[PDB]
Amino acid sequence: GVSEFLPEDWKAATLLGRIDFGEGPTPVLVRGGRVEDVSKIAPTVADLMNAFQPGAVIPRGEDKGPLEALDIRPVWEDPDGAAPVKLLAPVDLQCLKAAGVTFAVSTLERVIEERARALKIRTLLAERMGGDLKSVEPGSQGAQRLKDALIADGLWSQYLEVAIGPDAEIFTKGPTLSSMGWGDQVGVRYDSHWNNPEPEVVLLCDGSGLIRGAALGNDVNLRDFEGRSALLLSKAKDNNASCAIGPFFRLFDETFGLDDVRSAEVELKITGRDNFVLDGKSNMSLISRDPAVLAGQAYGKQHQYPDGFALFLGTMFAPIQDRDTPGQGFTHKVGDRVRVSTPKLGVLENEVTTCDKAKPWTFGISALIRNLAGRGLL
Amino acid sequence: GVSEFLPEDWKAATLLGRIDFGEGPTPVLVRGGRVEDVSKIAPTVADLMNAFQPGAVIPRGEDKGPLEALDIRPVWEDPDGAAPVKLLAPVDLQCLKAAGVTFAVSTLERVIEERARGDAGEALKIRTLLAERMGGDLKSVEPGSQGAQRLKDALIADGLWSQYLEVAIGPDAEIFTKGPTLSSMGWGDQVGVRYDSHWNNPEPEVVLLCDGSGLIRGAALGNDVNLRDFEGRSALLLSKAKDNNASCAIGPFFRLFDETFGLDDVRSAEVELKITGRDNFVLDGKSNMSLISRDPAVLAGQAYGKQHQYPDGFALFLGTMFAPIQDRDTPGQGFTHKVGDRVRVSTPKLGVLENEVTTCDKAKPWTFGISALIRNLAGRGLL
Ligand SMILES: O=P([O-])(O)O
Ligand SMILES: O=P([O-])(O)O
Ligand SMILES: O=P([O-])(O)O
Ligand SMILES: O=P([O-])(O)O
Ligand SMILES: [N+]
Ligand SMILES: [N+]
Ligand SMILES: [N+]
Repeated sequence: GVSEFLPEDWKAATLLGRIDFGEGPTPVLVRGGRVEDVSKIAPTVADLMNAFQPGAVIPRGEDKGPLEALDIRPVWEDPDGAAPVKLLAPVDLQCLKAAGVTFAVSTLERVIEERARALKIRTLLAERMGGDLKSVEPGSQGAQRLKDALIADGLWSQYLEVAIGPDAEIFTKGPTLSSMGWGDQVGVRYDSHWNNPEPEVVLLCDGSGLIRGAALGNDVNLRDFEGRSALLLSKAKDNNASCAIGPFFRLFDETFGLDDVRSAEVELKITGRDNFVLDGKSNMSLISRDPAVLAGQAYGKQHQYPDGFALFLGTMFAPIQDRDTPGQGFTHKVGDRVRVSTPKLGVLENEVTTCDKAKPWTFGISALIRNLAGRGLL
Repeated sequence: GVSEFLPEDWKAATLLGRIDFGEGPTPVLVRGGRVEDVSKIAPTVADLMNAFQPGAVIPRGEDKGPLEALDIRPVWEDPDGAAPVKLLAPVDLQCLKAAGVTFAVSTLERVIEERARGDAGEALKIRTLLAERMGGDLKSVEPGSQGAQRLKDALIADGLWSQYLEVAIGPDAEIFTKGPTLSSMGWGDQVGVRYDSHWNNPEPEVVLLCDGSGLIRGAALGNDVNLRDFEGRSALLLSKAKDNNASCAIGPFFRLFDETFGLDDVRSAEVELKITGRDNFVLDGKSNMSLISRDPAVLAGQAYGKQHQYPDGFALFLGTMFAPIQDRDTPGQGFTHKVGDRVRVSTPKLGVLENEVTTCDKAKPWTFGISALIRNLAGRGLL
């Protein structure tokens, strides 16, 4: 069932992704429900977005027929890759960037509720800032007053700095071409004991720093590493198969735009072999920094991205549901299936294993170059 | 002129890098003091390293003449790029990785900036407390050992523990992405400090070249341009403190390991830092790689393995050996960059990496990425 991970109105949508039809990764546009191989128009997704700015007509690629007729199978049904067609992550040459601590209200309230083990705390804090904590504006003067009041209470932390300060937390999620897509295995380090998915929306940005579309993401996260030291953030975020993006980027058009991202309800479901089930659901409406503002902090006068970039927008999901150890929260088991979904983008589903058991990352930039050159696409 | 930034024995060395002769980036070897265009052997440095294993002789490329005869000029003598030949960063497709707090002088200054919340005006008082309290304890254990665990417990009981000490002496080194692939500056380039940073510094380092099998192939010098006010405000701003336009420099070339040069030379390298400014500030200092807390091969083995691969290879900054605190403008306020600063990182076996500092917004933007490289190579018939 291919149709089950697509947006509800996907035949009216413009989807952009990558498919291996048997000869290597191929940029595809899905329009009118039909797949177009656009590799002769541009050999990569990054190249396509740079060749056709917003507002430009993208010509038609080679007809590959209806999308739901392609024999696409996920890894948990097709371990050996018997399928004649493989769906890939919809990024290729883009840098993989991620924002974190973008939902500042829940960060603040979790700090307060940890201190309370609350009314008096929220009262004095809101009066120093000059308004309700639910209205905190990161990087504002009210946020500076809140910062100082929190330093005075002994509640300040480096996480609150990126929650309400002028600079958002933005980091490199993984190397270019290393992302997993729909139906792939994702990896948690074998030496991580406390880890979780992070259900997110991922923006697609072109080499001019313009937002072009959005996909779902799983920012696989190793809590025990980051908890020992924030300087292990990279090691908690960037390992073999630790990034999943997909199934397609949905491009902005008459049917879909950034305002639909701004109000998207993102759902998470984790299903284990042990019959564990976890559900979580969170609205992008509560994000404390606008997606365009986050993109503008990643890209501007002081950082460019000539091949474009993808940007995870962060999450307010908290992995506090106990699984097997009371008090310590969630952690993955091998074989967990993780679904991240939202109606306008479809469903990103992956299966969890450890980083050493997932297939190694072998198809890098040089591998792509040789593949594209051998096909005459350059 | 050109020999001033090369190894003292450079005509006997094997140097690997990238030059634009006027048609685009070209992998080159410098052997016998002569430049070889090896683009017909492999179109990129990353491909060259994946095609020839360590110890295998790389065949001769196309002779381009003596290196010192090429009209190579740095940006402070050629601001508009009139020179017909340009030396580039010696990396192309490699990921740019960096290790942190591998030298005790850096570890102490990280804890100081953390306690100051990135405020340079607080550093003097905090340094006065912490240098005395923690002096001589960091290098008393091997990182990741049982001894290091007992030291951690002592420091926690002292009220001296920090998330930076966790990566200084714990089992997991701090390794992060310094910048995107193809974004590095090289010798003679401008490097960029963010214009909204007011507490920043160069970070001289030795940079390993590793291939797609994780093997260490050679070494270059590096400058990990760093923003203390950003990282001090929050370690979650590490990436913003490290990764901005033109914030990474590697060069002048990678010296490949052979009979004249090996990892043991990397392990004992004396590195010199010189900073000069338009205000006639001068800083000059030296330190030795033997002070590193984790062996370079151990750092490379933490970066690459069963849980992270790098099919195009990677460069690895080994960690800064300097943390400048010399007062520039105000007594007790320490150092920060000004536009026009010249930073020279040098060691006898590798030469000199020299850059001119400006702000990120004034440096030329990063425009030549992966697609540009692919198009350039394809158009030259090199694929
Ligand atoms: O290219 P857009 O119109 O989908 O953003
Ligand atoms: O807000 P900025 O300085 O990250 O653009
Ligand atoms: O922790 P640092 O040394 O990478 O700033
Ligand atoms: O990791 P660094 O900041 O010492 O280069
Ligand atoms: N588009
Ligand atoms: N920024
Ligand atoms: N460091």
